Amino acid sequence: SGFRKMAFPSGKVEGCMVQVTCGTTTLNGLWLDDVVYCPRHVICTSEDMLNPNYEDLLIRKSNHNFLVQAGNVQLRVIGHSMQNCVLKLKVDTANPKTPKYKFVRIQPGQTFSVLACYNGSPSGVYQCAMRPNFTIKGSFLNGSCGSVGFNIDYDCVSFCYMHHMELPTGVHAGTDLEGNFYGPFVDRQTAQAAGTDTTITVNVLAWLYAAVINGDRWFLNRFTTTLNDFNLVAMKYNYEPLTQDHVDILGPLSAQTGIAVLDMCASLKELLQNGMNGRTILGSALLEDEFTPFDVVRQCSGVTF
Amino acid sequence: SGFRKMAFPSGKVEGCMVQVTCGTTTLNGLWLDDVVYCPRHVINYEDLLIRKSNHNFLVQAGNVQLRVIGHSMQNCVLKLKVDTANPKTPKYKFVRIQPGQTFSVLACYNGSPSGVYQCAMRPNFTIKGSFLNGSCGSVGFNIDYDCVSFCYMHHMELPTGVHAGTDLEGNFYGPFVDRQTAQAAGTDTTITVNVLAWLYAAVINGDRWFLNRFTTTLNDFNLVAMKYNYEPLTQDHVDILGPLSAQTGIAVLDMCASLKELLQNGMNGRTILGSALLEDEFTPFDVVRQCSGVTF
Ligand SMILES: CNC(=O)CN1Cc2ccc(Cl)cc2[C@@]2(CCN(c3cncc4ccccc34)C2=O)C1
Ligand SMILES: CNC(=O)CN1Cc2ccc(Cl)cc2[C@@]2(CCN(c3cncc4ccccc34)C2=O)C1
Ligand SMILES: [Cl-]
Repeated sequence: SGFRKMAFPSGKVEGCMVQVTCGTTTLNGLWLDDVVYCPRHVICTSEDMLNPNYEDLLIRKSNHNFLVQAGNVQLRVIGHSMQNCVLKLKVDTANPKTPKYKFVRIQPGQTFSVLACYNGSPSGVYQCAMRPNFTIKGSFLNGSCGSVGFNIDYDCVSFCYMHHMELPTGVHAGTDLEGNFYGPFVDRQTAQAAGTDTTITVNVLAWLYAAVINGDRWFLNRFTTTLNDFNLVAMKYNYEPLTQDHVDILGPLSAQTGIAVLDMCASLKELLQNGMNGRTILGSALLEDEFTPFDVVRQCSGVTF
Repeated sequence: SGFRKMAFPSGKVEGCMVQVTCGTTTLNGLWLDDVVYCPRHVINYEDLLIRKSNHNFLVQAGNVQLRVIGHSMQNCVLKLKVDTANPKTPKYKFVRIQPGQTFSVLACYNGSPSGVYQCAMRPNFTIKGSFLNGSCGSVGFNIDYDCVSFCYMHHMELPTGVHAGTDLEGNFYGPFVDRQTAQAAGTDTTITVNVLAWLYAAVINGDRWFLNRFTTTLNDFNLVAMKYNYEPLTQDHVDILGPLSAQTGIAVLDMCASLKELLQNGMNGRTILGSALLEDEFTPFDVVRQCSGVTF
């Protein structure tokens, strides 16, 4: 019993964190095999950030301009290249602690664990989701750039995020491990803001099924809804449109609890209209959207209470 | 910016988790040096233990079987002497925590870690964790510099869905026993010093809507707090909140008057750090560490 925001064990990722220093800038890098991946803005000064020409800044660099530190040992850089917004530093030593890994690009609504680091040293681990506006509500301070987001499936670490910047509203933006940003953001100090955020409907529904699995049914009603009528109401509360794909993905949870997806949708409609009236669902006074249908199946029991 | 419930990096603890099987029971063990620590319920425990031999205990570390060469009991924990010392043993201490203090839990099943989360020892000595059958022997810990302080070992789930366990010396937190009997968690209270710390964290992150021009005496605050099932705030708590009071410029009794108004009038459609409830599972030190960048 119980339902907590759970992160993956971070050990396999801790063994990859290194410190990258280029001139006056110091941030984090991910050491996998003989390559260290880090944000390309490590070659930038604060002035350069306004309109940086990365290609022109990088051509002026040699290998020995980059200092890589793994624990107390200095790694020697023997090559360097740029791939989108990520800098790839070829080092002389392969990481003996390299896990089985993949680089995956996630979609909004997907969750992942973040290992927050400063000076190549991990300080904390937390779970979060890629928001519909492509930002993450993280906890990052100056020096956390290069911190990574990941999932662990069996013994394989799937790297999905590298931290690059903080937006004016306090949210965070970054890239996949191939250097492609999530969202319409640039690694430039431009007037850029996160788009209006929305609630991840499929995730809220999954968490309502998790509450039913843990023995909470007070929010259920005798009503059903069409998918179209649900979306007209949901849009009014800044909820993401629920697609047929989302309904298909919610199938196993509907079968396990015996509550059809469109009947759970009718409960959500009523929850939005009424609020909770002094009640909580899984110890929360708000509707939680950072647990996917796959997270609920992973954490919750196969037997409903 | 941002404020999340953050756990310590679990790597140093992952390298210690093993699977312990004794007959029909399979739970988790903590392998430190040549000893494996696990709940004694894996087996009148003195009479049950005398009937067991070393080879009855099956210990698995990854894909390798560890050979048990000795066994002893210390309170509610079983200590299995094994043939191999753990090469991944970190610098460690066994510490007993007090209610209100927080820690990270590495939840395991079959000696394999599956997740990490942060939680607090409730005033009623239970933890609101996320544990399924097979999670017994999962451990709670803090990291300070390079030393892992083990503070909790999971034993059981109570009828309300909350969890109970021991320190690493086998002494239970709370009035619980390790057996099938009628036991329930006592009435719980809110950890006031922790709620105050989290209000200071909201001010640090730019949220001041809840502040007012008022102050309160410590006694008047406690009379109000006692009515909302809040733990009494002591002078020690006020002293511990000193650094956060100095950093934000808001006196502890000034922040207490903001909490008093939130308790009597609610939030009124407003949230604090994305929460519609007053959060009590961040200590004053957790707030300072998350808003400073302390690494391990
Ligand atoms: C908040 N931004 C700034 O003050 C200036 N920043 C412009 C800027 C523009 C583009 C890019 Cl790709 C990087 C950056 C910086 C690099 C570091 N960084 C940060 C990252 N994470 C969390 C932070 C928390 C506090 C302060 C800075 C943080 C940035 O946003 C710097
Ligand atoms: C809920 N408990 C029971 O039904 C009976 N339980 C008696 C019992 C008596 C003494 C002791 Cl020291 C342990 C125990 C059990 C052993 C495992 N365990 C559990 C622990 N965590 C999470 C669980 C989730 C679901 C079911 C069991 C869980 C217990 O409390 C089992
Ligand atoms: Cl995805």
